[PDB]
Amino acid sequence: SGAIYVGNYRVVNRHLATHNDWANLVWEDSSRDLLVSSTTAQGCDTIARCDCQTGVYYCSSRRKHYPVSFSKPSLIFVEASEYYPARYQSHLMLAVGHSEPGDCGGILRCQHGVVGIVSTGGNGLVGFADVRDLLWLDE
Ligand SMILES: C[C@@H]1CCCC[C@H]1OC(=O)N1CCC[C@H](C(N)=O)C1
Ligand SMILES: [Zn+2]
Repeated sequence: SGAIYVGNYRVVNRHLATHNDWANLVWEDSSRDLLVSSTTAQGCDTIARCDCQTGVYYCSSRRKHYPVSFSKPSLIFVEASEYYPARYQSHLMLAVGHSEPGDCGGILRCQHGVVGIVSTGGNGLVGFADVRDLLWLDE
């Protein structure tokens, strides 16, 4: 679990969104595993606007942060799960690292701010849904 709070927006994994996220929907994209909902309180986070390919992410299943090198956002095949059929997920960045069920929502950050959130795992890999291209989160 986990979310990004920026301005009057809450960014979560689409497959973990709650009834309240859907009742306050701003934007969602099943192909990216993202959903953004509106909040009444001002958020705690700032978004990176950069091309970093190294950063640090939080892994809840180990209660620790790990440094990673990750690929540029791309279209990657993701196997069928109880949340989605087998499909290509877009704007996804892979890295070698630990990720198990429950780790989705962990934040990946670089020196410029939040880069994205954990969205895929298994096989000694961790995949992150990029948010750096969503410029409207800042306004
Ligand atoms: C994080 C899990 C670790 C063990 C192996 C499976 C890993 O699950 C996943 O990669 N997904 C399940 C939830 C939905 C994700 C998505 N963005 O489509 C894909
Ligand atoms: Zn950066």
